[PDB]
Amino acid sequence: PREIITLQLGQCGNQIGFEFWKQLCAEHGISPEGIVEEFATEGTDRKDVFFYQADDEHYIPRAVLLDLEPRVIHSILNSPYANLYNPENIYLSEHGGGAGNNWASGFSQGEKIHEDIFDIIDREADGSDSLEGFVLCHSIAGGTGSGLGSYLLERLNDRYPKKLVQTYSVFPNQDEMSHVVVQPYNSLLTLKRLTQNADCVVVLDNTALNRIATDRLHIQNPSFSQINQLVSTIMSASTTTLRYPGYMNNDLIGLIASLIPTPRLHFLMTGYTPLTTDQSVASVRKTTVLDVMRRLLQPKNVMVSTGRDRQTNHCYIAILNIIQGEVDPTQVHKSLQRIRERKLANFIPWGPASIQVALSRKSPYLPSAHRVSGLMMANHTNISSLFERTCRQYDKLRKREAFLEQFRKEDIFKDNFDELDNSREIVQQLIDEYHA
Amino acid sequence: PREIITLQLGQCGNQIGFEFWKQLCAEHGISPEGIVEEFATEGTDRKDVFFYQADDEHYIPRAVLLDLEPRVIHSILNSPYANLYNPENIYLSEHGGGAGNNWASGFSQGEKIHEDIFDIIDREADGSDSLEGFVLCHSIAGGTGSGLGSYLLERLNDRYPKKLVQTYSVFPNQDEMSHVVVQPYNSLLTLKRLTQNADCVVVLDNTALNRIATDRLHIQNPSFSQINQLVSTIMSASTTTLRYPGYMNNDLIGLIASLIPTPRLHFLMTGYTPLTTDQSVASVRKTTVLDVMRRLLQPKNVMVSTGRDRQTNHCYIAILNIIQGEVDPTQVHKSLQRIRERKLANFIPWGPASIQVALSRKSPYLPSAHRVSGLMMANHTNISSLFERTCRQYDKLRKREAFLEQFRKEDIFKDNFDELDNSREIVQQLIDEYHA
Amino acid sequence: SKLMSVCVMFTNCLQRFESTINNFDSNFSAHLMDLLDKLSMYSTSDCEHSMINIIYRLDFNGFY
Amino acid sequence: LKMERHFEAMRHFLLMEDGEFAQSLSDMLFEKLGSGQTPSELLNPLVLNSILNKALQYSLHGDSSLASNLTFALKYL
Repeated sequence: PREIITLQLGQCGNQIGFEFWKQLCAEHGISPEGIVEEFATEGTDRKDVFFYQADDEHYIPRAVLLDLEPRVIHSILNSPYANLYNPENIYLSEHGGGAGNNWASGFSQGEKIHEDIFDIIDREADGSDSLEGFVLCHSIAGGTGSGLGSYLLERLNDRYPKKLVQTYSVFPNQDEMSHVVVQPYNSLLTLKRLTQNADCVVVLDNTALNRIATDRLHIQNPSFSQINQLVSTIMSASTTTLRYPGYMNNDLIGLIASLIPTPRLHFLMTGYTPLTTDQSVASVRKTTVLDVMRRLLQPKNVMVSTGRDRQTNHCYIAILNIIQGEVDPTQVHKSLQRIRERKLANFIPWGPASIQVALSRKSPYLPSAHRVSGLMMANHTNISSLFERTCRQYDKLRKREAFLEQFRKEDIFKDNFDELDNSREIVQQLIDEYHA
Repeated sequence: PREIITLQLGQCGNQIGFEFWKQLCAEHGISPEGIVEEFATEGTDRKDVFFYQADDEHYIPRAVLLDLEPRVIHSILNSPYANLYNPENIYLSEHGGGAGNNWASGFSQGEKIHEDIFDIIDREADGSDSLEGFVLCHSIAGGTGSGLGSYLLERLNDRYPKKLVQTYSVFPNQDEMSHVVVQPYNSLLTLKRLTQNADCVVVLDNTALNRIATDRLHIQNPSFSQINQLVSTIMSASTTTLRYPGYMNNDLIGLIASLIPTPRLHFLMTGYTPLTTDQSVASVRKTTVLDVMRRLLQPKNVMVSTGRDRQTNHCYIAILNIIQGEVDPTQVHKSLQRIRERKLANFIPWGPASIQVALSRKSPYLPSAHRVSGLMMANHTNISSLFERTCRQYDKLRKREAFLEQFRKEDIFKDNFDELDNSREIVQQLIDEYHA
Repeated sequence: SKLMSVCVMFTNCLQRFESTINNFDSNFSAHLMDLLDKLSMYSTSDCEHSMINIIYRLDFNGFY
Repeated sequence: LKMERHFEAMRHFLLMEDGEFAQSLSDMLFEKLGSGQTPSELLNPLVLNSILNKALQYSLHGDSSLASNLTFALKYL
């Protein structure tokens, strides 16, 4: 019916998808090894849209996880949520990889394991006779997720041409350049494949993570154990119309169709306010829906590093405001009434704009059926500031003679560096041209 | 809508604005860290006119506080009212300044921190699309509030030309000249900026403070802890038409428009009678409004050091008499009936005068809904006696060779002393010419 | 029926694998004039209570 | 009847003693600026009856229970 195959790949893409499947059992009322609660069918009306359909009421995840590093998968099998995963769909015990840290490693390893990489991931494709598409849950940081992920964006474009492609990709961190220095090279090589060899992306910045991780979360030493908490909730938040029973844009080709203006303009800004557990003691007094979307357009919950004074000459075109759970829908048109009076979104002068609001009932659970949740999927034309940030860090590195002799020994014979530079400037010029 | 940004600045301007925000929570029925009372919306019909508008029913103050001395801000964070203030709007922890005591220090420090001083205070400007104006809650005493405050009166005049400017500035003390001796220099340099680079001021004398501080308050050793009690009440008294729901002159550009005769004549005399707590036991017998404005024009509550025998050749032009709370409005026209019979205000012989009276309901509180309050905003032409007092102390100091070699080493190359002297005499001559 | 015909006109030129784009633009302006005539028909309804207030909020939502 | 609550509601929007509505009327007086230079379409009551309902939420006062008691009729002169 609407079966999606997630493509978890890389050192960071496997960990953000590990707790994504772990989030799904707590809201479906199911255990990874059994069914102890009856809340799975009376409370939740649809479960076989991301999981594989049941053979013994055991909803297998439709997931594949490949990585060159064996460290990310050795921290999985000792956890009690790995018995839900199957040891025959992806790998058996003692799976390995390369050495290995290179963008050209996984780019060259795709055609030497070409027979095996297109054998076991295609067995899940013909399980349903109407496949939705493929989401590449991969990474941009490092050479593991960026090297091999650029290969599958090409060969799955023609072997599966009538399928939706759209990824939840995480952006790397640009604070210092000591541990990694190959960061401007492997990022722009995948970013070219994300626009012409891929339809849509969902950007997730790393410098904007610790802006939120010290905002309300109150940590002193930033660890990697907090990167899975902001990411796994908004992943399950994006499929609330798709997993839980909704009516309009209840498919993944429903939501993405109403937000993309044009190809190579698909970078969607994400926002999510409620992350604090001591808000729970004051939501008993009928906290309404009239105050939760006034702060979405206000740049506080954003996960995109952008300029603060560059929003006057940029214009919103498509903005999504997803409320979940208890909505009190007699005032949801009242919340959309107050949008035109502030004009917090700059509107495009050539065409109409749209503020789309939708709702779906959440899990039968006490932290879910009590507190209001707001998921934002914006589309603003100030996203070229990240593309100006990455390009200015790209041409400055090529004048310092950095990784021009250390990178072209394997499988690179011609200069494909300006092939990425002009196509990035094509994106940056057509964005500003789009508001005439 | 009607959002005003207060510019608290200097050693004395930060302390008089600290209890000004602390006064506002006791009358709005709110706590600086929470909302425990429901009296904030049923009793008070408007709260988002000085505070920032709410995101979690947390009314953030629209305040900025800069000072060279870190002593005034280190006595803030240990008080429980500092959590209402934000540590990202103005400064984070461990903010500092100069050494420092000079008028030329802050006058030269404005263009070296020119990038940062016009960055974070402009973020609160575009929060509302219709900004009211700017009030400079600064000081004249010392070189801290007078040195840097003269710079923002110039660069905010053209960058924000369509905004109201009007300040509640405190005058320094002229009793002896031992601890400070630079008092005639830094005062007249700011007083020139208060007339041509500023529209209106609200004068607050220091020698008239201890006239009232020993009148009914009964202290033996005058401390600085009493200077915030007379000042913070009349600040909140001046916005009772603006904060609480009124009808006429309910804006700050409403009150100041009906009192200023002409530019460079804007020095308003202030009066406020009720400051005694043992009056409360006899206000239960319907103390009326017919006796509270007979003593306003009588020179007893004034905060301006002026001559007692100089009121016969001077004439009132505009006088404001603000009653608050319980008014009994069936006799408020009866109180204005008795004004023409005494003629306690000398009227200008060239044009008409005006005795404007207005009312607004006070806070739902027992010391506020029981005792009558009278706020005076006079405008009398005997205010040149202070300008004759400051000028006679200015030219006498320049003949004693005082601070002519100790003041012109930094950023002063020409004699700008008579540039302040003639413009002060222009004010003093046009005041006496104004009654033809 | 005019709105359904343009999407029938759309889905055949996407079915193929010149002249079709000006046929789309002429049919685009044709239904734009009819929805503006439909926009006046909502506002000339009865000069009455909230059934004109509901359909007004249809009309401003289609405008921005 | 609950008449005293309706009595207070008439005072706030006809007698103008909660002056936030009549201050917002000055902004509606800041939308005319001399007469006549305004459209004569039938959309002229359609967008002008709205902006007075939108002006009450602009001052953040009152529910929609008394807001049904206020209506605006644009006369023609």
